[PDB]
Amino acid sequence: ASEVRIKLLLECTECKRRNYATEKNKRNTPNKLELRKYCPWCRKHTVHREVKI
Amino acid sequence: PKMKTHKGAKKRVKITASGKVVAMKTGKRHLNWQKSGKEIRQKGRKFVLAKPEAERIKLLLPYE
RNA sequence: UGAAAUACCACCCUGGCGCGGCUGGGGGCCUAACCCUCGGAUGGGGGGACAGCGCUUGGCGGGCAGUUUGACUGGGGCGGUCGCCUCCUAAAAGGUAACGGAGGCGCCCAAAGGUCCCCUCAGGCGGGACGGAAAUCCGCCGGAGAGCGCAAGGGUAGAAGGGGGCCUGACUGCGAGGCCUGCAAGCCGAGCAGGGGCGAAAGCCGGGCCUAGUGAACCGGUGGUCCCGUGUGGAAGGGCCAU
RNA sequence: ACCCGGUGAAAUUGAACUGGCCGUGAAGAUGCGGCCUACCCGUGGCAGGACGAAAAGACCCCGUGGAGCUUUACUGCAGCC
RNA sequence: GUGGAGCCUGGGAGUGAGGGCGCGAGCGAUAACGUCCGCGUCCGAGCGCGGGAACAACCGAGACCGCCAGCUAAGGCCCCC
RNA sequence: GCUGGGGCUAGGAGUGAAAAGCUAACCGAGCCCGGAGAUAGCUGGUUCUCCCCGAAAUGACUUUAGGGUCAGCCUCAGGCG
RNA sequence: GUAGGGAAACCGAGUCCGAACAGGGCGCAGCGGCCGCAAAGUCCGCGGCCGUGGACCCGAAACCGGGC
RNA sequence: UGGUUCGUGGAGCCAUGGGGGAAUCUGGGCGGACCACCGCCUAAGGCUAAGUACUCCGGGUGACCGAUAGCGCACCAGUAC
RNA sequence: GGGGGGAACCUGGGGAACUGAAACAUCUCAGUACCCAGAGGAGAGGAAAGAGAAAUCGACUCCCUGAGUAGCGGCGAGCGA
Ligand SMILES: [Mg+2]
Ligand SMILES: [Mg+2]
Ligand SMILES: [Mg+2]
Ligand SMILES: [Mg+2]
Ligand SMILES: [Mg+2]
Ligand SMILES: [Mg+2]
Ligand SMILES: [Mg+2]
Ligand SMILES: [Mg+2]
Ligand SMILES: [Mg+2]
Ligand SMILES: [Mg+2]
Ligand SMILES: [Mg+2]
Ligand SMILES: [Mg+2]
Ligand SMILES: [Mg+2]
Ligand SMILES: [Mg+2]
Ligand SMILES: [Mg+2]
Ligand SMILES: [Mg+2]
Ligand SMILES: [Mg+2]
Ligand SMILES: [Mg+2]
Ligand SMILES: [Mg+2]
Ligand SMILES: [Mg+2]
Ligand SMILES: [Mg+2]
Ligand SMILES: [Mg+2]
Ligand SMILES: [Mg+2]
Ligand SMILES: [Mg+2]
Ligand SMILES: [Mg+2]
Ligand SMILES: [Mg+2]
Ligand SMILES: [Mg+2]
Ligand SMILES: [Mg+2]
Ligand SMILES: [Mg+2]
Ligand SMILES: [Mg+2]
Ligand SMILES: [Mg+2]
Ligand SMILES: [Mg+2]
Ligand SMILES: [Mg+2]
Ligand SMILES: [Mg+2]
Ligand SMILES: [Mg+2]
Ligand SMILES: [Mg+2]
Ligand SMILES: [Mg+2]
Ligand SMILES: [Mg+2]
Ligand SMILES: [Mg+2]
Ligand SMILES: [Mg+2]
Ligand SMILES: [Mg+2]
Ligand SMILES: [Mg+2]
Ligand SMILES: [Mg+2]
Ligand SMILES: [Mg+2]
Ligand SMILES: [Mg+2]
Ligand SMILES: [Mg+2]
Ligand SMILES: [Mg+2]
Ligand SMILES: [Mg+2]
Ligand SMILES: [Mg+2]
Ligand SMILES: [Mg+2]
Ligand SMILES: [Mg+2]
Ligand SMILES: [Mg+2]
Ligand SMILES: [Mg+2]
Ligand SMILES: [Mg+2]
Ligand SMILES: [Mg+2]
Ligand SMILES: [Mg+2]
Ligand SMILES: [Mg+2]
Ligand SMILES: [Mg+2]
Ligand SMILES: [Mg+2]
Ligand SMILES: [Mg+2]
Ligand SMILES: [Mg+2]
Ligand SMILES: [Mg+2]
Ligand SMILES: [Mg+2]
Ligand SMILES: [Mg+2]
Ligand SMILES: [Mg+2]
Ligand SMILES: [Mg+2]
Ligand SMILES: [Mg+2]
Ligand SMILES: [Mg+2]
Ligand SMILES: [Mg+2]
Ligand SMILES: [Mg+2]
Ligand SMILES: [Mg+2]
Ligand SMILES: [Mg+2]
Ligand SMILES: [Mg+2]
Ligand SMILES: [Mg+2]
Ligand SMILES: [Mg+2]
Ligand SMILES: [Mg+2]
Ligand SMILES: [Mg+2]
Ligand SMILES: [Mg+2]
Ligand SMILES: [Mg+2]
Ligand SMILES: [Mg+2]
Ligand SMILES: [Mg+2]
Ligand SMILES: [Mg+2]
Ligand SMILES: [Mg+2]
Ligand SMILES: [Mg+2]
Ligand SMILES: [Mg+2]
Ligand SMILES: [Mg+2]
Ligand SMILES: [Mg+2]
Ligand SMILES: [Mg+2]
Ligand SMILES: [Mg+2]
Ligand SMILES: [Mg+2]
Ligand SMILES: [Mg+2]
Ligand SMILES: [Mg+2]
Ligand SMILES: [Mg+2]
Ligand SMILES: [Mg+2]
Ligand SMILES: [Mg+2]
Ligand SMILES: [Mg+2]
Ligand SMILES: [Mg+2]
Ligand SMILES: [Mg+2]
Ligand SMILES: [Mg+2]
Ligand SMILES: [Mg+2]
Ligand SMILES: [Mg+2]
Ligand SMILES: [Mg+2]
Ligand SMILES: [Mg+2]
Ligand SMILES: [Mg+2]
Ligand SMILES: [Mg+2]
Ligand SMILES: [Mg+2]
Ligand SMILES: [Mg+2]
Ligand SMILES: [Mg+2]
Ligand SMILES: [Mg+2]
Ligand SMILES: [Mg+2]
Ligand SMILES: [Mg+2]
Ligand SMILES: [Mg+2]
Ligand SMILES: [Mg+2]
Ligand SMILES: [Mg+2]
Ligand SMILES: [Mg+2]
Ligand SMILES: [Mg+2]
Ligand SMILES: [Mg+2]
Ligand SMILES: [Mg+2]
Ligand SMILES: [Mg+2]
Ligand SMILES: [Mg+2]
Ligand SMILES: [Mg+2]
Ligand SMILES: [Mg+2]
Ligand SMILES: [Mg+2]
Ligand SMILES: [Mg+2]
Ligand SMILES: [Mg+2]
Ligand SMILES: [Mg+2]
Ligand SMILES: [Mg+2]
Ligand SMILES: [Mg+2]
Ligand SMILES: [Mg+2]
Ligand SMILES: [Mg+2]
Ligand SMILES: [Mg+2]
Ligand SMILES: [Mg+2]
Ligand SMILES: [Mg+2]
Ligand SMILES: [Mg+2]
Ligand SMILES: [Mg+2]
Ligand SMILES: [Mg+2]
Ligand SMILES: [Mg+2]
Ligand SMILES: [Mg+2]
Ligand SMILES: [Mg+2]
Ligand SMILES: [Mg+2]
Ligand SMILES: [Mg+2]
Ligand SMILES: [Mg+2]
Ligand SMILES: [Mg+2]
Ligand SMILES: [Mg+2]
Ligand SMILES: [Mg+2]
Ligand SMILES: [Mg+2]
Ligand SMILES: [Mg+2]
Ligand SMILES: [Mg+2]
Ligand SMILES: [Mg+2]
Ligand SMILES: [Mg+2]
Ligand SMILES: [Mg+2]
Ligand SMILES: [Mg+2]
Ligand SMILES: [Mg+2]
Ligand SMILES: [Mg+2]
Ligand SMILES: [Mg+2]
Ligand SMILES: [Mg+2]
Ligand SMILES: [Mg+2]
Ligand SMILES: [Mg+2]
Ligand SMILES: [Mg+2]
Ligand SMILES: [Mg+2]
Ligand SMILES: [Mg+2]
Ligand SMILES: [Mg+2]
Ligand SMILES: [Mg+2]
Ligand SMILES: [Mg+2]
Ligand SMILES: [Mg+2]
Ligand SMILES: [Mg+2]
Ligand SMILES: [Mg+2]
Ligand SMILES: [Mg+2]
Ligand SMILES: [Mg+2]
Ligand SMILES: [Mg+2]
Ligand SMILES: [Mg+2]
Ligand SMILES: [Mg+2]
Ligand SMILES: [Mg+2]
Ligand SMILES: [Mg+2]
Ligand SMILES: [Mg+2]
Ligand SMILES: [Mg+2]
Ligand SMILES: [Mg+2]
Ligand SMILES: [Mg+2]
Ligand SMILES: [Mg+2]
Ligand SMILES: [Mg+2]
Ligand SMILES: [Mg+2]
Ligand SMILES: [Mg+2]
Ligand SMILES: [Mg+2]
Ligand SMILES: [Mg+2]
Ligand SMILES: [Mg+2]
Ligand SMILES: [Mg+2]
Ligand SMILES: [Mg+2]
Ligand SMILES: [Mg+2]
Ligand SMILES: [Mg+2]
Ligand SMILES: [Mg+2]
Ligand SMILES: [Mg+2]
Ligand SMILES: [Mg+2]
Ligand SMILES: [Mg+2]
Ligand SMILES: [Mg+2]
Ligand SMILES: [Mg+2]
Ligand SMILES: [Mg+2]
Ligand SMILES: [Mg+2]
Ligand SMILES: [Mg+2]
Ligand SMILES: [Mg+2]
Ligand SMILES: [Mg+2]
Ligand SMILES: [Mg+2]
Ligand SMILES: [Mg+2]
Ligand SMILES: [Mg+2]
Ligand SMILES: [Mg+2]
Ligand SMILES: [Mg+2]
Ligand SMILES: [Mg+2]
Ligand SMILES: [Mg+2]
Ligand SMILES: [Mg+2]
Ligand SMILES: [Mg+2]
Ligand SMILES: [Mg+2]
Ligand SMILES: [Mg+2]
Ligand SMILES: [Mg+2]
Ligand SMILES: [Mg+2]
Ligand SMILES: [Mg+2]
Ligand SMILES: [Mg+2]
Ligand SMILES: [Mg+2]
Ligand SMILES: [Mg+2]
Ligand SMILES: [Mg+2]
Ligand SMILES: [Mg+2]
Ligand SMILES: [Mg+2]
Ligand SMILES: [Mg+2]
Ligand SMILES: [Mg+2]
Ligand SMILES: [Mg+2]
Ligand SMILES: [Mg+2]
Ligand SMILES: [Mg+2]
Ligand SMILES: [Mg+2]
Ligand SMILES: [Mg+2]
Ligand SMILES: [Zn+2]
Repeated sequence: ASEVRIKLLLECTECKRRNYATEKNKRNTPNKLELRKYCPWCRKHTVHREVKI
Repeated sequence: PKMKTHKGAKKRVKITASGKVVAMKTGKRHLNWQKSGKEIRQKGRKFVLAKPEAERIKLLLPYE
């Protein structure tokens, strides 16, 4: 991690809970991450979005 | 004068039915973003303190 | 007639004016609080609502107070060093010191991750416009000396290397059994369940060929949960999960 | 200072029946080995040795010991604004 | 393989300055009664005994007590002996 | 200038023609009593007898290094066998 | 002491995590002939060690109070 | 600001140095910020035995001392010095 | 009527430090030591503007217990209703 390589949380888009922490490079990957993840709240995979740590 | 219960021990540790000493796994207070899920999960359990260390803690808890 | 239309009475705005209340800031003056002073004192004179003094605000402050000012070390200081990785020393299991010999780390990658499919190197000789020792092309030889983000080592083409397609398993709930080990840590992990990815399938996938890329607890932040809530319902504040 | 009469201390002192050499030994031995030397006991003297005496090294280092002092060390207080 | 062997639970420690020697290395100078590791030993705690002139750790050997008995070990057998 | 008598100023205080001088024969902070049996991870000392066993001077960590905690190594009791 | 598990609400020979009837953590289960015997546990004594006290004894240099 | 277990904490309560500043039962304080409800209690005047502390003094009693002990003092001692 | 004395005890007004925290500042030691005032044979407190969950209790003081609980705490050492 660095000023450019940041930590971020992934929020389930259906129930709004942050379910995963991970990291990315914001120079290489400026758009907010969107990833399908398993939401344990929703009990199903859900598109999760990068939301600020 | 009577012994006093050590309050840091009472707050961190429990003596089980058979007198083992139990405490929360250390290591997920923070810096967790790069820890695997196997890691965070496993650190979420209680463990049983090593005998000589538990034996010491047990003596600080004279009235449990 | 425009959005709304005209005479006339209201309730209220835009801005401004003069009276007033109530006030904040400055300027002047006053005297009687308060201070000084005067043979004389229920008074005179001077300063004057300042100064002083109370409470409170922020500052300056070795004048003074309490202290702190690391360890290793062929004495101490000076210099150097302190955690982590790789090799050697290391006496063919493991481990093994010295201010012994050499180097690295404190990152990174949204692909540099998963899976399916396909492909194979460096180098040498020969041939080929610009074109060279080395750009790209053709032939032969060439088991790996190349590659594998970075140090070294181990590994490795019967791929871990190179290319593409679809993807997010860089899972959630766990976890038999072990490696290592004074503790606490660190490490590996089959399997089951949930919901997925790739594949016709067998199956693989709980990040990365591997070993560095890190930091216990305390205090606190944020999202969630809806567990406690000081007679009661809430609320304050906490717990719990995540960070 | 010395001798005789008078009075009469001190530090120090494990005990002592307390020699030299060459060696040895915790590395400088009267005390150990081998040798050499040496009858018993004093008095006046000398200071090489008894690592002589005195003083639990003052230098040096160590102790998460002290204290005086300094400052743009930390933190506070007086005082002043 | 029955040993002051081993394993398990518990009570009590002390130690956490080591040292010489042999062998294997590093450091040092193919120096040190040097230094730092490894395997082993001994002294430590066997400054008890024999040998090594004397001498913690070299050789011999693990001292329960007594004997004016015997055999040996290293080392010795000309005199000191 | 020296000096008698009578006075005043003191402990983070006095006093000082300044030496950290002097303040009742040791002043970089007087003496007495008290807190007080301060604290001392240091040095020293630790008292009858017999009998059995019998270490360590290492590893990890440590404002740690001549101190500790855990472990290793000793000992006792019970169990196992 | 006779119940534990859980941060807690709370449930209870279980309970906690969990969607789980999964897996796991932590837990739950005398001898002889109704008799006696033993025992959880607990009380008292004794001993070892530990904590708190000056805590095995002696020793600072210093610090602070009030006085002289 | 102090007191309380409460070290600023969600910090109430009791007390009060500063500022502001009421009401008389339809008044007021309290039940841990706050609000409601439900309760408890009546501030800003005073006194009040006993049960409690102590031991200069008197007495009783010791698995207390016995002249280096026991009080500093058995004695003409808070004396001599 | 006061004044001054009285060994401890008592209330009130002031109030340290060593030390502990294996350094230290908050914290601790401790509202202790000590100074001061005041009482008295005791002193203090005392007749709810209490407690705090019981639809309860019923001044105060003192002992046992509640309880090293609740809590407080560089959530350290410790402190402790
Ligand atoms: Mg944690
Ligand atoms: Mg932490
Ligand atoms: Mg957390
Ligand atoms: Mg947190
Ligand atoms: Mg990773
Ligand atoms: Mg890690
Ligand atoms: Mg993972
Ligand atoms: Mg994760
Ligand atoms: Mg209890
Ligand atoms: Mg219990
Ligand atoms: Mg004027
Ligand atoms: Mg005037
Ligand atoms: Mg005037
Ligand atoms: Mg004027
Ligand atoms: Mg003014
Ligand atoms: Mg005035
Ligand atoms: Mg103000
Ligand atoms: Mg101020
Ligand atoms: Mg200073
Ligand atoms: Mg300053
Ligand atoms: Mg101090
Ligand atoms: Mg410092
Ligand atoms: Mg420091
Ligand atoms: Mg200093
Ligand atoms: Mg330091
Ligand atoms: Mg040093
Ligand atoms: Mg040097
Ligand atoms: Mg050293
Ligand atoms: Mg050295
Ligand atoms: Mg040297
Ligand atoms: Mg040396
Ligand atoms: Mg230096
Ligand atoms: Mg070095
Ligand atoms: Mg590190
Ligand atoms: Mg090796
Ligand atoms: Mg090797
Ligand atoms: Mg090896
Ligand atoms: Mg080997
Ligand atoms: Mg091993
Ligand atoms: Mg690709
Ligand atoms: Mg790859
Ligand atoms: Mg791919
Ligand atoms: Mg080629
Ligand atoms: Mg060519
Ligand atoms: Mg050409
Ligand atoms: Mg070419
Ligand atoms: Mg290669
Ligand atoms: Mg590189
Ligand atoms: Mg698809
Ligand atoms: Mg396991
Ligand atoms: Mg382990
Ligand atoms: Mg599948
Ligand atoms: Mg599946
Ligand atoms: Mg398919
Ligand atoms: Mg798997
Ligand atoms: Mg990679
Ligand atoms: Mg990597
Ligand atoms: Mg802390
Ligand atoms: Mg800390
Ligand atoms: Mg917290
Ligand atoms: Mg409530
Ligand atoms: Mg609720
Ligand atoms: Mg309430
Ligand atoms: Mg309501
Ligand atoms: Mg409710
Ligand atoms: Mg609401
Ligand atoms: Mg909340
Ligand atoms: Mg919450
Ligand atoms: Mg958590
Ligand atoms: Mg979880
Ligand atoms: Mg004569
Ligand atoms: Mg004469
Ligand atoms: Mg003699
Ligand atoms: Mg003689
Ligand atoms: Mg010699
Ligand atoms: Mg000699
Ligand atoms: Mg002689
Ligand atoms: Mg002799
Ligand atoms: Mg001789
Ligand atoms: Mg002789
Ligand atoms: Mg001779
Ligand atoms: Mg003579
Ligand atoms: Mg002489
Ligand atoms: Mg001389
Ligand atoms: Mg001599
Ligand atoms: Mg001499
Ligand atoms: Mg001398
Ligand atoms: Mg001497
Ligand atoms: Mg001394
Ligand atoms: Mg000395
Ligand atoms: Mg010295
Ligand atoms: Mg000096
Ligand atoms: Mg020195
Ligand atoms: Mg020093
Ligand atoms: Mg230090
Ligand atoms: Mg130290
Ligand atoms: Mg110091
Ligand atoms: Mg000092
Ligand atoms: Mg001035
Ligand atoms: Mg046996
Ligand atoms: Mg044995
Ligand atoms: Mg043994
Ligand atoms: Mg044992
Ligand atoms: Mg014992
Ligand atoms: Mg020890
Ligand atoms: Mg020791
Ligand atoms: Mg040590
Ligand atoms: Mg040594
Ligand atoms: Mg050694
Ligand atoms: Mg040894
Ligand atoms: Mg050594
Ligand atoms: Mg050796
Ligand atoms: Mg040989
Ligand atoms: Mg050698
Ligand atoms: Mg070597
Ligand atoms: Mg040479
Ligand atoms: Mg020798
Ligand atoms: Mg040596
Ligand atoms: Mg040598
Ligand atoms: Mg050598
Ligand atoms: Mg050896
Ligand atoms: Mg010794
Ligand atoms: Mg021997
Ligand atoms: Mg031996
Ligand atoms: Mg011997
Ligand atoms: Mg001998
Ligand atoms: Mg002997
Ligand atoms: Mg011998
Ligand atoms: Mg001999
Ligand atoms: Mg002989
Ligand atoms: Mg006979
Ligand atoms: Mg024979
Ligand atoms: Mg022979
Ligand atoms: Mg011979
Ligand atoms: Mg002869
Ligand atoms: Mg005069
Ligand atoms: Mg005079
Ligand atoms: Mg005079
Ligand atoms: Mg004066
Ligand atoms: Mg004076
Ligand atoms: Mg005075
Ligand atoms: Mg002073
Ligand atoms: Mg000063
Ligand atoms: Mg002073
Ligand atoms: Mg002065
Ligand atoms: Mg003068
Ligand atoms: Mg000077
Ligand atoms: Mg005097
Ligand atoms: Mg003088
Ligand atoms: Mg001083
Ligand atoms: Mg004097
Ligand atoms: Mg006094
Ligand atoms: Mg004290
Ligand atoms: Mg003491
Ligand atoms: Mg000290
Ligand atoms: Mg003793
Ligand atoms: Mg033996
Ligand atoms: Mg050592
Ligand atoms: Mg060691
Ligand atoms: Mg380590
Ligand atoms: Mg450690
Ligand atoms: Mg030490
Ligand atoms: Mg131990
Ligand atoms: Mg053994
Ligand atoms: Mg046995
Ligand atoms: Mg279960
Ligand atoms: Mg089970
Ligand atoms: Mg019993
Ligand atoms: Mg113990
Ligand atoms: Mg005490
Ligand atoms: Mg004691
Ligand atoms: Mg003791
Ligand atoms: Mg003392
Ligand atoms: Mg002094
Ligand atoms: Mg001081
Ligand atoms: Mg001072
Ligand atoms: Mg004083
Ligand atoms: Mg004074
Ligand atoms: Mg207030
Ligand atoms: Mg307070
Ligand atoms: Mg708090
Ligand atoms: Mg409060
Ligand atoms: Mg007031
Ligand atoms: Mg009312
Ligand atoms: Mg009202
Ligand atoms: Mg009130
Ligand atoms: Mg109020
Ligand atoms: Mg209220
Ligand atoms: Mg109430
Ligand atoms: Mg009430
Ligand atoms: Mg009264
Ligand atoms: Mg009565
Ligand atoms: Mg009474
Ligand atoms: Mg009485
Ligand atoms: Mg009497
Ligand atoms: Mg008698
Ligand atoms: Mg007598
Ligand atoms: Mg006497
Ligand atoms: Mg007598
Ligand atoms: Mg008497
Ligand atoms: Mg007497
Ligand atoms: Mg007399
Ligand atoms: Mg009076
Ligand atoms: Mg009176
Ligand atoms: Mg008071
Ligand atoms: Mg007063
Ligand atoms: Mg006070
Ligand atoms: Mg007082
Ligand atoms: Mg003061
Ligand atoms: Mg202090
Ligand atoms: Mg003390
Ligand atoms: Mg302590
Ligand atoms: Mg301290
Ligand atoms: Mg200390
Ligand atoms: Mg210091
Ligand atoms: Mg302190
Ligand atoms: Mg203390
Ligand atoms: Mg206090
Ligand atoms: Mg007293
Ligand atoms: Mg009086
Ligand atoms: Mg009475
Ligand atoms: Mg009374
Ligand atoms: Mg009264
Ligand atoms: Mg009344
Ligand atoms: Mg209880
Ligand atoms: Mg704590
Ligand atoms: Mg207190
Ligand atoms: Zn969701």
